[PDB]
Amino acid sequence: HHHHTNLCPFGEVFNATRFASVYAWNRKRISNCVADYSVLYNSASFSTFKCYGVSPTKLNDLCFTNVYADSFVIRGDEVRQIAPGQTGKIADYNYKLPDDFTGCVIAWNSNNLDSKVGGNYNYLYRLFRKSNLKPFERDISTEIYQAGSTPCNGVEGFNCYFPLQSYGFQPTNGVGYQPYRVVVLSFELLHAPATVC
Amino acid sequence: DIVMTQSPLSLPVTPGEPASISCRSSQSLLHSNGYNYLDWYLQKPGQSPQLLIYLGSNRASGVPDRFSGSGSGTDFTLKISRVEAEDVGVYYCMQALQTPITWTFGQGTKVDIKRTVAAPSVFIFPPSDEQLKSGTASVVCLLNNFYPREAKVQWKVDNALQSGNSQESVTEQDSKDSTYSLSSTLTLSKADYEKHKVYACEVTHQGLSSPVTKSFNRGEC
Amino acid sequence: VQLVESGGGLVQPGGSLRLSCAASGFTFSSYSMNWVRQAPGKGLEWVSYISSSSSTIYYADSVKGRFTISRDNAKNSLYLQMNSLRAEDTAVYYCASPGGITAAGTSVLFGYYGMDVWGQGTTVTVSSASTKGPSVFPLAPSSKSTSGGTAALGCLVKDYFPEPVTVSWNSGALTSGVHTFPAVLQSSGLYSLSSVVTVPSSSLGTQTYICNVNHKPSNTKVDKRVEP
Ligand SMILES: *[C@@H]1O[C@H](CO)[C@@H](O)[C@H](O)[C@H]1NC(C)=O
Ligand SMILES: [Cl-]
Ligand SMILES: [Cl-]
Repeated sequence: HHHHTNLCPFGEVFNATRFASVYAWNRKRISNCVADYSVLYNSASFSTFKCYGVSPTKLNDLCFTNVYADSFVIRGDEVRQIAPGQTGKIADYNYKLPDDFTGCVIAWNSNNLDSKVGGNYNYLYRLFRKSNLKPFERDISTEIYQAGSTPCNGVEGFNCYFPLQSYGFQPTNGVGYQPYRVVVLSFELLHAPATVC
Repeated sequence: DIVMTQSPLSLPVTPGEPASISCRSSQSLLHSNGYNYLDWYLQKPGQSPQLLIYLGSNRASGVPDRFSGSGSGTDFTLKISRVEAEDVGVYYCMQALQTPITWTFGQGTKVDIKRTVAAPSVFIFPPSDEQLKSGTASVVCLLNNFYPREAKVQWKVDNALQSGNSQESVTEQDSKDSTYSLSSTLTLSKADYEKHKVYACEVTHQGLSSPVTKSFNRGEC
Repeated sequence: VQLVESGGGLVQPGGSLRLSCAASGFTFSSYSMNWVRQAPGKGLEWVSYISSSSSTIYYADSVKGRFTISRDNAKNSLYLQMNSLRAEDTAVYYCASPGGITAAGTSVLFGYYGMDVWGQGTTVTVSSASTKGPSVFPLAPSSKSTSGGTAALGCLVKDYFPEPVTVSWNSGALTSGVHTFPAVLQSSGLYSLSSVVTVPSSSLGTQTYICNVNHKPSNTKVDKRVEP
């Protein structure tokens, strides 16, 4: 039982036990399935559902050559950085959206899924980088970051920090320090006359 | 080097009523930070193990309200407030104090659907003469649609108790009547089969007020 | 499912094979990994542990000097090299990921929260036995093989390797009241199961009963009549 008319299982994949750290954000190609974006948009499940370059009311009657689903986990404070032309630690060193971004940003609180009473220190974020990330770039290197003045010689220590730090996701956190799951849809439209699409 | 002791081995449960499993450790599992390094896992039939409780008493993701862990130091317990059909499986506890050097599990606790007692219908099958020509002879005894699973079959050949020459295997609980069925296969060389006359299958089961004996003679109908 | 084991199969004692566990959907490099096996019938047994940075490795006493665990974070995969295999290594091998991270040089999981992600498992059977088709014999019904209005009968699927076999009755027309039993590993190293079914005792002559036995590993399909 499998057909290209099967609806894309967004419900199942979104509900996964674990997501990727924002610094190594995971990217899927939605292919050979029917994506009904009204089922997401009209499910009151998601806190953030903001689209850019496209009206979300008319996602279902558009033609897409290529659809990308970028997924990761950040804190609720940082969800406002998942937008074009934003600044901060995430947008600059983890996940940058371009100014001409044509897609949708979907986010929802995942406290019950990603927070652990022991403390969940496995979701990471990048804290230092020589330059800001170009849009849709992904940096997973672990080179020892040089503060600015004195050399590091590839060894950690004073003014020489490991570029990745762990989030501290416990369920007693404030809403702003609680983990939020983010899914970012990237659209490629079909060059075609109005008469067809 | 910490020994886990689960109790009971089997535990029938009524859907809609509570249930409790116990896990005892040979040494305290309470760490100096105030956490009890003991996890609970569930292995639904024909499925991977599933995490239920972590750090002694905290539910993993997605686990319904019904489940709850408790206990400290050396004696811990699971508690399902309302058992429901899908909870059937094997529940293992695991100490995590000595991670990542040793990861010690318990024996597990098989969970049945509780139902009224059911005496097994016993049927015996002589070795077919088609098989008889191979060289071996398999006598088969069938306990059919019974509960609970605890059942003892004994093979007597001319009233002599046979041991270490037969194997048995039981079906998993049926989803409509919650019963088991058990086949015992007495295997003997054709020579040994012919030299004895009365082959009997002796069944002891809780549902039977008295042990049932099914027997036959080599030549009958 | 976010972890997927592969490579398991049939192997002769003293031989070797390698298992592979492929992560997808999360950052494999951020978690530590475990191999956990379950022998047929028996319970869960931990095998080995590898840290996130692949820097702290522990095996169990039973597999030391024989199994070696390794990981390749660039390929989001976990490896287990199983050398000098014994028959008792037959088991379903799971890969699972405990939560937490290692600090400094001392291996200890901080903020532990259990093995929240388990694979689907891959099956490894260690046996020198040779592939063989089954010998199907009938368990014919009698009159002292009838209880109180119904009658039992069945097929004995004996001596075959490896698992599994499929058994239907009347090519699937007979389903109610069937009981195909779990196979048993005989002393010889061959498998043997039985399939039985309770039919009405008033239809032994008017109804044909034929079990259909299929053993794909030997291409052997056998249909047997069960007559009084
Ligand atoms: C995740 O699954 C639960 C039940 O399994 C469901 O209630 C929920 O709506 C799902 N999440 C989404 C985003 O649909
Ligand atoms: Cl605790
Ligand atoms: Cl902790």
